[PDB]
Amino acid sequence: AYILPANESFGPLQISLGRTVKDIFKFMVLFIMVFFAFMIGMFILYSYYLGAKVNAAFTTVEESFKTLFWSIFGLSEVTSVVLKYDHKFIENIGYVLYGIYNVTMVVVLLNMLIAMINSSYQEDSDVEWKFARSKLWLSYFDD
Amino acid sequence: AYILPANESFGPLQISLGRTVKDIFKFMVLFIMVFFAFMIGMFILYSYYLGAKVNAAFTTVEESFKTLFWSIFGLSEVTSVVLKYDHKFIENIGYVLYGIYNVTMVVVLLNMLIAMINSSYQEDSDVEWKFARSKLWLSYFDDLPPPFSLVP
Amino acid sequence: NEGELKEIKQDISSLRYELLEDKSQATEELAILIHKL
Amino acid sequence: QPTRYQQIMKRLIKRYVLKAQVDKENDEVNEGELKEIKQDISSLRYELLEDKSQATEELAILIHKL
Amino acid sequence: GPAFMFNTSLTAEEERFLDAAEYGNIPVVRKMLEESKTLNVNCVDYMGQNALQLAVGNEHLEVTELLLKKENLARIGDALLLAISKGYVRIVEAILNHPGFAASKRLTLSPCEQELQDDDFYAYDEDGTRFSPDITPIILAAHCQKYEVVHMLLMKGARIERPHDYFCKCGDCMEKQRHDSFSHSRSRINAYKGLASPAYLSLSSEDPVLTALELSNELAKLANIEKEFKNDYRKLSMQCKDFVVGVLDLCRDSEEVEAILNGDASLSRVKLAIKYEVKKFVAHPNCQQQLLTIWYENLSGLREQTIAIKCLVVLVVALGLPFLAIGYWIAPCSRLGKILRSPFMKFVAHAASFIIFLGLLVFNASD
Amino acid sequence: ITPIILAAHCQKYEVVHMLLMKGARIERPHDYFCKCGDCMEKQRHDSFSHSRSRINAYKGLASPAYLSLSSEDPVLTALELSNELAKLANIEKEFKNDYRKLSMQCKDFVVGVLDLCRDSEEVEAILNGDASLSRVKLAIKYEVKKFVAHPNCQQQLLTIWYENLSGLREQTIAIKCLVVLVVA
Ligand SMILES: CC(C)CCC[C@@H](C)[C@H]1CC[C@H]2[C@@H]3CC=C4C[C@@H](OC(=O)CCC(=O)O)CC[C@]4(C)[C@H]3CC[C@]12C
Ligand SMILES: CC(C)CCC[C@@H](C)[C@H]1CC[C@H]2[C@@H]3CC=C4C[C@@H](OC(=O)CCC(=O)O)CC[C@]4(C)[C@H]3CC[C@]12C
Ligand SMILES: [Ca+2]
Ligand SMILES: [Zn+2]
Ligand SMILES: [Zn+2]
Repeated sequence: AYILPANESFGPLQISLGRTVKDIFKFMVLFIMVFFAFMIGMFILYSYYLGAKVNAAFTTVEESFKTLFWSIFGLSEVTSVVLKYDHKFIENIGYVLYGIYNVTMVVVLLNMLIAMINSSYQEDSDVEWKFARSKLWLSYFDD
Repeated sequence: AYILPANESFGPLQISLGRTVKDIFKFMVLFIMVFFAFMIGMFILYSYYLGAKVNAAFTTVEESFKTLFWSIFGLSEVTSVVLKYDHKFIENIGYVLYGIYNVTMVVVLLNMLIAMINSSYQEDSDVEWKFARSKLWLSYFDDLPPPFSLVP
Repeated sequence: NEGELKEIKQDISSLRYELLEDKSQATEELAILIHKL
Repeated sequence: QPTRYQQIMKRLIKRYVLKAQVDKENDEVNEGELKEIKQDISSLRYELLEDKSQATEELAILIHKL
Repeated sequence: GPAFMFNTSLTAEEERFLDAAEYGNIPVVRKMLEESKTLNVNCVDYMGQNALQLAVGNEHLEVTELLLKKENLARIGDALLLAISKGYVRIVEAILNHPGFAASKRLTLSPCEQELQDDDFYAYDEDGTRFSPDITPIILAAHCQKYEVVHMLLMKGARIERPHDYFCKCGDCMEKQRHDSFSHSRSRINAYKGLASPAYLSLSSEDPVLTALELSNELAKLANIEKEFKNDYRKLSMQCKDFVVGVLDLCRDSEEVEAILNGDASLSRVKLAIKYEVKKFVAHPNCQQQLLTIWYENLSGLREQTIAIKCLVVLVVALGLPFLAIGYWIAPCSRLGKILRSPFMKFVAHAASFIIFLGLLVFNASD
Repeated sequence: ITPIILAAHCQKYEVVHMLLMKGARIERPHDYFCKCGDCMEKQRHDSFSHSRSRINAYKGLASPAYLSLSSEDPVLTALELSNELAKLANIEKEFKNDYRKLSMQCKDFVVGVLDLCRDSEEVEAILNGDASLSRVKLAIKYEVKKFVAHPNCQQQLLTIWYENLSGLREQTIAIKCLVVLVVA
């Protein structure tokens, strides 16, 4: 990142990268809030079935965090919710909560992408890149 | 949500959240319609092969619902369609219907995202957030928290 | 807009008519003054 | 001789012509519509100055007759 | 040639007179009106426009004054309407001094009372009127937002009618709705377009901002009830909203801001704007700074602190909430009591209570 | 470009009326797939001056001034000419944009004429043609969408839609779901 702004091809790209990161930090905070919500909920739900599940997904805090986080990229299977016993009510509530979590994740992701697209449409890329590259240059003028 | 609008950083975000939820409710209704369509179709198709499939995906109504819903997030395998017997026609129709379902899901999702982007481009975020935060403020102007307000 | 400018054009036109008629009045009065001479 | 449909179409089309001329009056003025008024002013100036010169020369001949 | 005729093609003299009237040739029109004796002043342009309409449409005030003195001149009501539409204040004044308006009560009587008599007063041609038959001079002036013309007509006693309720059962509304039901709704929209204009709102009523808020809610409901003309009622309601916003925008000291926000400090107008969703009014910097000064009542320095310091005081309230409630019960009136009754401290107390609730929910799942 | 065609292009209403009084009329170009000797010689001679001349004559015909002042029923003429130019746009693709713009001119001329109605008689005269909604059928057939979607045509169609359901016109959607279920 200290070297790319000098390139006229890659400067504006990196400037837009800094911009979109600064923007999506806020939606990351909100997603942290909702994710913590669902994590604590499902953890309190399933914590008692340590040795009564298919896997150990939602048994502890850290493992619930791992499962729910990896569910963001679809890398978590849906068999983690199933129970070994015949407590149909608990596993149905698990299905419902996990599905609602995924749907809310999709909703938040869409809103972030689009609040961003709106911030973009109302806007200087040349000016911003040249300001950054001029800072880069001036850093080397002093002997 | 009762607390975030007070923050100048997080207020406009939550306002846009309420907006996009109110919008996509309609596409959720339409997706419910098409999803129910495909669910009933595949259920009527596969219901007779209770013990002749790889898994029990499309044998009953509730399990068909589960399989088709989890197919939205790609969390459902494609081996659920395969049969144990040599009824090639039924499993081919299953392949076709499941693929068409996924394609129609993608089509509906794209249209929703973009009807939304269009609603956005023709538009006040400051004004909306300040209206909401002013409501939040005015809620407290009239002369203890609920937990401690039990004591008279 | 175009109408607000057509209004000023009509202003100019009516002013022109009035001024030319005034000059003609002056000329005819000088003619009758010559006749009296 | 005219039937009610013809009368109503006549009314509506006269209304349309008047409304369309009004909407044409709502267009922004362009440079040519202003050059036209400038030429108006110029020709008016020429005519008025020539009228004043006519008055002066007539007074001169009246002095000569005196 | 053209398969429609809107005006035999008069006479050479009549064509010359129409040319002189349209292009403002005052000496020629005066000469003709004085000594023609064959010409009739009601000769007609190719568009169905007599000399008075031509003179008014081109803003020839002297030609208009010359024509108005000619007895039995026609198309005077439409001349007034056209001059009002174009905003020619002086021509409007000249037309209003004519016996047709001075003696009669044309401006005071309602559009329906004018319409009951045929009388063809505002008709400009053989059949019809230039604007809608219900559009009276005052309604037209309000539409065009001619402030001086609206004031003039108000001085003469003209007022806009305030259409009846939508679900109305009286004989007049019943007969209007059974007769046409499209001229009726269009007439309602015209009267509301007149009422919702900033000129009429400002010049007509005692409290224009209260009237504008109430009328904005009225038109917002009309938009839902009558969906085919939803856009028109929506635009009129927006007109009212931004009229209120523009009136608030002009305040220059706290007394005027109070008069605008508190109504005649119970923020009655702010409550009304939030209730009717006049969002630009509430979100305006003046109303915003008023609400903000009320928000930090006794927290003088806290108004300017960074967000980190306010997070600090949030945490401190979360910690001392038991002691704070105990002290509120013990010492109800003190420095502590005055600080505890401020709205921002009430809100932070609520937030801290809820955070303690979430912390209890979590810590209950400990071990 | 004759005087009448130029006046129609510029939409000089008074000049168009003057020229019409003198007997000037726009020519109504022949069919595209025409075999007569005049069209054959014009097409063999240049074939670019020919198409440009056709576009000029249609630009004159499709103007609101000439449409309003020239014919007996300008809205019927405008609908038919709009469909004509819409087909011309498909046939002659190199000048697709020009014919498309002219067809749009005709469409919004019809829309503007409908926009001026002030009572039900005029709305009927515009929509029913000379109550069989002939002009509404023609607008839907030729895809004059702003004409059909205009509030006047909309309220006419709506009054026909709730013929004998006087109160039902104003009910909330819940009550109409109720009556849907009751019919089921
Ligand atoms: C392909 C592998 C083996 C090496 C990849 C190296 C790149 C990851 C880095 C290391 C050296 C860097 C380059 C070193 C010098 C320059 C010149 C610099 O300035 C210019 O564009 C020329 C005009 C000017 O310097 O003002 C732009 C960045 C660039 C290409 C850097 C871009 C990023 C580079 C290519
Ligand atoms: C990091 C963990 C341990 C606690 C996370 C708590 C947050 C989820 C909640 C609880 C307390 C809340 C805060 C309590 C008080 C305020 C001040 C409030 O107002 C301001 O921005 C200062 C200016 C003003 O109040 O007018 C904005 C929301 C905020 C930060 C709240 C935002 C959401 C917070 C941080
Ligand atoms: Ca003048
Ligand atoms: Zn009534
Ligand atoms: Zn031919």
